[PDB]
Amino acid sequence: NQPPRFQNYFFQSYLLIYENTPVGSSITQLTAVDPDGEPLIFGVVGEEASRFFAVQENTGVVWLRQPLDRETKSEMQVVFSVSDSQGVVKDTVNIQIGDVNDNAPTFHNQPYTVNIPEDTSVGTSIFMVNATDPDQGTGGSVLFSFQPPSPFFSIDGARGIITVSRLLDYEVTSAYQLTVNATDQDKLHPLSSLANLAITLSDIQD
Amino acid sequence: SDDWQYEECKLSRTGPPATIVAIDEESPNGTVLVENMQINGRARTISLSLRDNYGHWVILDPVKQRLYLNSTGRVLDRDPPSYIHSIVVQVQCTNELVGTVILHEVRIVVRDRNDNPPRFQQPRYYVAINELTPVGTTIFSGFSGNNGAVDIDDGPNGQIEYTIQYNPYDPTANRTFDIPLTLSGSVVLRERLNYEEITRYLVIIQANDRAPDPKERLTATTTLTVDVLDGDDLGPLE
Ligand SMILES: [Ca+2]
Ligand SMILES: [Ca+2]
Ligand SMILES: [Ca+2]
Ligand SMILES: [Ca+2]
Ligand SMILES: [Ca+2]
Ligand SMILES: [Ca+2]
Ligand SMILES: [Ca+2]
Ligand SMILES: [Ca+2]
Ligand SMILES: [Ca+2]
Ligand SMILES: [Ca+2]
Ligand SMILES: [Ca+2]
Ligand SMILES: [Ca+2]
Ligand SMILES: [Ca+2]
Ligand SMILES: [K+]
Ligand SMILES: [K+]
Repeated sequence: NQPPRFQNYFFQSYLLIYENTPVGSSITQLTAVDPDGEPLIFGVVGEEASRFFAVQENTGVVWLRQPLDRETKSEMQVVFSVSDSQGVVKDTVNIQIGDVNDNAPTFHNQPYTVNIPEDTSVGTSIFMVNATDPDQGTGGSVLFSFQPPSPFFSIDGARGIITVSRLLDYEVTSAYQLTVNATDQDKLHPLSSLANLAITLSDIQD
Repeated sequence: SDDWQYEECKLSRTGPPATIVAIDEESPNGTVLVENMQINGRARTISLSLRDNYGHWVILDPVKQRLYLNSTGRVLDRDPPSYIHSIVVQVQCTNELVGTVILHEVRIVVRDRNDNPPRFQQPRYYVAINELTPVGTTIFSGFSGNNGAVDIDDGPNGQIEYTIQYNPYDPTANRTFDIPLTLSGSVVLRERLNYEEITRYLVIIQANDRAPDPKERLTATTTLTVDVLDGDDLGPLE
């Protein structure tokens, strides 16, 4: 009798699972050859691995029990087993959790309020919003815009810095309620959030 | 809006956001890890640097967009004591037109080589067995557990097959004893013992690892000294 050998590619590299894979899905199917032709018994090994993965003994079908979150963990060293009548063979798989864009930008330091004189010069910086996003690359790069846009104030797309555009007038408008949108730059499925910005103006005697 | 400039710093490849690559452990200094990062732009429409690069394992060439292994001084060891299973760095892309910053994770998955042999935890092994021991008895289990051979590699490269080899200084050792299962290392008695004929055997025991390619498998050997103890019975046998 000669022992069984695993055949799948990912003992040789890694296995990519996207974090959005739903509970009960088939990840993959373990395959093994035995020179003796005898039937084999597949399983998983390890306290951590067994909580996330179940293995059907005869098929070697691996399925997901608990959900994956790239934001908690992005790598797992998992051990699989395959057994004939003479004993157990074990090999480790490096599992990589692929990121999806499943978080939207979070605004910090809210709420946002501003109090400036009506005679504030054009060009003047008057606030800076900030947001973060835990997703990877484009999914976690944030752009800021006003929605709707304002003829009187503008916001730098990358830095979130707010400046005066046109001369202000308390006698006409003493206060502005603006909405800042924060969007990630995910190509396929982009996500966004809104923050209020309150600009009250104080009167000069002009 | 000319969008030709928001799209700098994004990736012109597809697949996952992280850029994952496998390489062999103990790779030589200068090994290409990532050929081309495939970031839109020109490090001048952008600029690139490394964050989270502990032990400076990665060198960057910005113009090419190419990561190299920085290794002079030391070896990239996956096995104990080092336990370097993977290296993660961030390639930071500062977009020089609009001001965005994007982080491109690079995960290097370090592959195990069969670069370590099995090593017996004892210089030699020993058991004393009364001659009245029944045939078929498992007379030694000490190569199971963690006190037999140990191999610090991963999976098959670190898994042990035990066999009894022919001893020319003791030809009957391997006919009186057997390891029926190479992965356990349990030694079984095949033949009735006889204190008054042979009191000692030197059983040569080999451990090989199970690297897929047989030319790359490694070996250790030890001696199991079996002393036979004199047996007496109330009945008519001894
Ligand atoms: Ca077999
Ligand atoms: Ca998630
Ligand atoms: Ca995510
Ligand atoms: Ca996001
Ligand atoms: Ca006025
Ligand atoms: Ca006034
Ligand atoms: Ca090594
Ligand atoms: Ca190794
Ligand atoms: Ca080895
Ligand atoms: Ca006798
Ligand atoms: Ca006797
Ligand atoms: Ca007697
Ligand atoms: Ca007697
Ligand atoms: K492996
Ligand atoms: K069969």
